[PDB]
Amino acid sequence: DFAKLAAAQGDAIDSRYHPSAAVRRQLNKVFPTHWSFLLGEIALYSFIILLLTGVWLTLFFDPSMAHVTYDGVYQPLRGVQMSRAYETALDISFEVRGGLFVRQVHHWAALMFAASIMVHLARIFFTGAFRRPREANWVIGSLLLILAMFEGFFGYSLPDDLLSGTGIRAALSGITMGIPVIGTWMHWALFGGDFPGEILIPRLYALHILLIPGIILALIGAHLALVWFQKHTQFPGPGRTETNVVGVRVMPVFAVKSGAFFAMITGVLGLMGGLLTINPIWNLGPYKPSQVSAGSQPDFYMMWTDGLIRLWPAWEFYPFGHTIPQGVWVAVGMGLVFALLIAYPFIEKKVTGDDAHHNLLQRPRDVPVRTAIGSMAIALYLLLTFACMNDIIALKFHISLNATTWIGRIGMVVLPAIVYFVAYRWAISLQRSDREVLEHGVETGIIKRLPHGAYVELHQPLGPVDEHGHPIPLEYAGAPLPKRMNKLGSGGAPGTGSFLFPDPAVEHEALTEAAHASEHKSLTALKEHQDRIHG
Amino acid sequence: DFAKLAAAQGDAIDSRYHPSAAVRRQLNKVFPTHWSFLLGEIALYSFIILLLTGVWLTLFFDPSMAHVTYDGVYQPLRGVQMSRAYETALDISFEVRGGLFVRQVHHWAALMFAASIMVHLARIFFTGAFRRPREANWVIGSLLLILAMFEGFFGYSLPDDLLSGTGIRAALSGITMGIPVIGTWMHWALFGGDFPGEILIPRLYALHILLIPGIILALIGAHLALVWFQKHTQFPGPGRTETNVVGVRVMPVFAVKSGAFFAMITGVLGLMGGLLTINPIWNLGPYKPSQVSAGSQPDFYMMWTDGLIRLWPAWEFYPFGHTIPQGVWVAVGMGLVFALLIAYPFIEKKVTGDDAHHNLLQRPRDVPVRTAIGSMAIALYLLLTFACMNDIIALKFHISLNATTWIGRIGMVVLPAIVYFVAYRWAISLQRSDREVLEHGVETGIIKRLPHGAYVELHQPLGPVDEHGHPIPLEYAGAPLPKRMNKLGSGGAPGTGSFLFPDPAVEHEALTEAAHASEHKSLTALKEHQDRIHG
Ligand SMILES: CC(C)=CCC/C(C)=C/CC/C(C)=C/CC/C(C)=C/CC/C(C)=C/CC/C(C)=C/CC/C(C)=C/CC/C(C)=C/CC/C(C)=C/CC1=C(C)C(=O)c2ccccc2C1=O
Ligand SMILES: CCCCCCCCCCCCCCCC(=O)O[C@H](COC(=O)CCCCCCC[C@@H](C)CCCCCCCCC)COP(=O)(O)O[C@H]1[C@H](O)[C@H](O)[C@H](O)[C@@H](O)[C@@H]1O
Ligand code: HEM
Ligand code: HEM
Ligand SMILES: CCc1nc2ccc(Cl)cn2c1C(=O)NCc1ccc(N2CCC(c3ccc(OC(F)(F)F)cc3)CC2)cc1
Ligand SMILES: CCc1nc2ccc(Cl)cn2c1C(=O)NCc1ccc(N2CCC(c3ccc(OC(F)(F)F)cc3)CC2)cc1
Repeated sequence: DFAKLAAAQGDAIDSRYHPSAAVRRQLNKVFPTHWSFLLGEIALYSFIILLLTGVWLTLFFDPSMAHVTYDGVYQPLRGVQMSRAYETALDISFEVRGGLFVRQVHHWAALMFAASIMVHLARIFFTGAFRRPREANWVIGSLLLILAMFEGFFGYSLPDDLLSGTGIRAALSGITMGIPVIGTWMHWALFGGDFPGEILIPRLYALHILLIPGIILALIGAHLALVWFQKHTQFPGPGRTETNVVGVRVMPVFAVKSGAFFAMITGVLGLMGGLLTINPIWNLGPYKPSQVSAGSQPDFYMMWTDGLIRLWPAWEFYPFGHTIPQGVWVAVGMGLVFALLIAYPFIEKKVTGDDAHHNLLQRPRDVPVRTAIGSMAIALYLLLTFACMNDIIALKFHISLNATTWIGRIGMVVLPAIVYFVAYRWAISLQRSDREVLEHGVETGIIKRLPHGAYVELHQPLGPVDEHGHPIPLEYAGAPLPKRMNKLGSGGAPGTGSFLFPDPAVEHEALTEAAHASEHKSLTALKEHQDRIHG
Repeated sequence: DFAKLAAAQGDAIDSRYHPSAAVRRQLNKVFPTHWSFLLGEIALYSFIILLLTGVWLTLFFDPSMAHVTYDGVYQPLRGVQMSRAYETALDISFEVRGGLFVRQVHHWAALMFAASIMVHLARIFFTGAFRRPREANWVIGSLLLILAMFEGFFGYSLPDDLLSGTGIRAALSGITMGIPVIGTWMHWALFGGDFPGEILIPRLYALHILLIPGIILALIGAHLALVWFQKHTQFPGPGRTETNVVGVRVMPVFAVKSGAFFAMITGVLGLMGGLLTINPIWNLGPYKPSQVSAGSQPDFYMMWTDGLIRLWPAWEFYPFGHTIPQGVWVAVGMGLVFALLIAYPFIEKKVTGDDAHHNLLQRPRDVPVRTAIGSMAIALYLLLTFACMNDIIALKFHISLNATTWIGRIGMVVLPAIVYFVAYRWAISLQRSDREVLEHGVETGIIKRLPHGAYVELHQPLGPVDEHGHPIPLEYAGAPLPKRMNKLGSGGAPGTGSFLFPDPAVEHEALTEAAHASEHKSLTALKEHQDRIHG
């Protein structure tokens, strides 16, 4: 008797505890159903996978630089001195069943975590979800993104590897040593000595499995709590206002689709972990200060750092008996970058002056200046990222390495300007397309007028029609407009039988007029709610 | 202008957010001011300290069994092969400023965590705090205690050491490989091979810095959430009923005193970490399977297990080609212990039949059977714990080791019975003391009656007095009774000047009158609240 058991357990829970009010309150919470709002979920989902994979990896990884001979299965590295960390990474790849798969999906999940964070940040930036109600969210999210990047760096740096080892040498050692006042001191504190210090990998392990994931989890808890209680923002629409959330309640619909999206994201990550090779460390011998590779890139989320190193023209300064290495520059760069990312909503509200409680999102086209700024930032990020890959780009695409370096050098100043101009004009053009469709209506096939040979596109008004042919123009309300009759109720009733065979005409009828009635009732209900809001 | 700044920040928070209702509700929550209710806080506080210390130790500890010669500062262990984990523990003790202090306070905080969990469990059990609402909090609390014991085990087992190494060898290896069906399989999965397997310490590190701490943190969060939202239970008293909480609000008083208690507990822990030496691993040579010492004990929270093994009469069984080693027994016994701990409240409500929603605690004396059971359990635990020390007890207190073993063996059945009988009769005698105080009143000095030589105690009634001398007997109400005229308004007006010099008689008179009136106002408020509640 499962129904009776469920009732009894509910009564026990509500008799010991009293969550009925609270449980109902969240089960009834409405979440907007825009696809873009799922972007952030991806990151969360990816994050979860990382945790689930990370713990597994912790059961088989020994962080240390204790030199050891492999003496393991992988023949091409036998008797070769390697840190215990590299030996255990090799053991996970080869010695433990599924270990290659587990660490592969872990690294793919790290990459997806980074990429989905970037996509979510772009979404919220261009849609203006960071305004008055939710700057703090932005801020923590920015911090969150930063942490992710660094943890990723500490992730592929954990298995002491030639690629990851040279990445540590460049970034941590060189840049930290370059910092003027305390740079050498910070370097000696982080490594407990010079670069090959014997307490680096254990410290990175502690930072990467315990500290940074814990901080990220706390910040994600804060993020999701704010989004939950600062109820999600929404795009402008028919019944959508600054004082309501139009969508689907949590329990019936939103929870099911969120869980299904987590399942499908996990499936994508598993398929990648199987079919795609990520960080094949065995090909990468154990780290040695002398051995090198030509590629020598970090994961894509630090490629912008590496490209900024490459493109910055070797500018150093030499004070009284002191050196300020060019590496210093990148540190300042990151500062500014982060200092501008974390603080952006406050600069936006200081310049624009928008200090109002904004709950309705803004289409990126409706904010040409911010859309242009974000496109410029994305262009600079892409330029830096590809500059980090200028070695490989030159190798595969035959372009001289100096030519690629100088293309990046001139680009980091020119390409942002061109992209800003183009994005500004593009946003204004999208606005004008919206205005044109409002004032004329959707476009269709051409007809030749009866008496003469006039050719007219035979538009479709979206609103009331004037006494004559042309309609009354509608007022833009910040919502997307249909540029294709395709997406209206035109030519959209295929036979509902099957792909191969039909269903009886009575069944097809029943179904099609039922769907027509349902969608008309949806439209009518939204319109009636809209009118009831004001009227 | 700190007032203006605070007002502006509050307005900004309440404009971006709307927590005024929630903030007020959590600021007004009432928590009873009984000392025993702070006991659990100790554990939480100590837990926090562990985290704060644990992180510090993760920046300096290298888990591994990579054999290395010390070649460090500690001369007595130089050129001796040992694990990198032991080398880094020694470096923390000697090579890191304050590292010895930090790890000593970490171990002392682990011991205080265990002891305070154990005392808090004693409080909850004897007071019936687990009885209906809060039965789950007992289960989740009992699972915190088990996790804490295992966490401490993996902690002092973490720095590969002679004492901790032999502890691992005994418990984790022998008991695990003694289990009939899967003992060897579990042993090989845990160690990745035979006992000294090269993956043990890194896996224990993963379990001890992240996994088990994470589970404990989540369970503690659930525990505190339940206590917070299942309003904390209270002892019976004047204005206290099943349907209220009498005490102090959170912010002005409870929060300040809780913070001060956290400060005082961390001060005690720091004082212990400095003045008291805990786990001098440098004296404990690096673990070698052929080496062992006489002591060979685990931390107190696990000693009972060892004690059990010492006192269990070497009973084995030999099925067809197989053997169940006597070690198995302790595991089974351990199971039983936890099996009887996690599932106690349900056994209590099955035997007594008492499933009512109890928000008022009950004094241990008021429940003689449960008090006797708890005393019996504590007696068995103490017997086992001291049996685990029978080596040291025999050494210092000259008793033949065989005599101590057999004393423990006979005791683990006799002493619980004697303690049960004594505690039952003691609880009933305490009840009778309370009943006679109610019937007759408090006791005082003796007087010889005027006409004859009668000597009378000169009692002092607590309630209405009958027409003649003797008072109407009061009915027990589940609250402590005053057994000393000490603790009433008797002989309690010392000089308020100072310890050395007086204050002017006017100031003393004003102060004492004000305190006297304040006590009347408090008692009167409680009395009117009582009368309004009942009538
Ligand atoms: C700092 C900086 C960016 C300097 C300049 C370097 C740079 C990016 C130069 C451009 C590279 C190109 C496009 C070379 C083709 C020749 C060329 C320049 C033609 C004129 C360009 C032009 C405007 C043409 C008009 C039409 C048009 C837009 C054509 C673009 C053609 C292309 C390549 C489109 C796709 C863009 C693309 C995927 C570029 C490569 C990006 C990267 C980093 C790929 C990395 C990558 C590599 C390197 C692998 O080897 C590989 C092997 C197996 C599986 C996967 C991969 C993989 O993903
Ligand atoms: C998203 C990325 C978009 C690109 C952004 C940046 C746009 C700004 C472009 C700036 C162009 C600057 C070109 C100058 C560069 C420079 O200064 O270097 C020269 C080499 O000139 C060249 O090649 C001309 C190259 C010009 C091509 C730029 C074309 C634009 C492409 C990249 C756009 C496609 C983007 C597609 C992106 C895909 C989508 C992204 C998501 C000489 O080098 P070198 O080789 O050493 O020659 C030695 C002598 O020196 C020496 O004397 C002589 O003696 C010899 O020894 C000789 O060897
Ligand atoms: C939270 C975001 C996280 C990110 C972005 C991240 C990223 C990464 C990446 C990219 C690697 C490289 C793996 C390889 O190349 O083989 C790695 C390694 C590793 N990660 Fe993380 N990780 C995260 C969380 C965690 C957590 C929570 C744990 C532990 C519970 C963990 C444990 C490990 C371990 C042990 C390794 C080394 C094992 C190996 O390389 O095979 N990670 N991490
Ligand atoms: C949650 C309850 C915890 C308990 C009961 C506990 C207990 C212990 C104990 C008794 C030791 C022995 C240390 C010694 O004798 O020198 C230890 C070692 C250690 N603990 Fe924990 N611990 C806890 C949590 C943590 C946490 C949260 C971390 C990290 C954030 C941590 C990190 C460490 C490290 C790295 C060591 C080895 C360092 C050394 O011994 O030199 N512990 N633990
Ligand atoms: C260098 C580029 C690169 N080339 C290669 C080649 C091959 C491979 Cl495989 C990888 N790469 C990479 C690479 O991956 N780079 C990632 C990276 C870069 C810098 C930092 N930095 C943290 C802060 C430090 C800092 C700054 C300010 C401080 O002051 C404060 F904050 F106030 F305390 C303190 C510390 C500088 C180093 C991290 C990761
Ligand atoms: C042995 C005594 C001792 N002598 C010395 C001498 C010197 C020193 Cl320094 C310390 N000692 C100690 C010592 O500290 N003992 C602590 C101890 C005891 C047992 C276990 N066991 C948990 C369950 C495992 C188990 C069993 C069944 C399971 O089945 C399930 F639950 F269903 F999955 C799962 C796990 C076996 C090990 C741990 C620590």
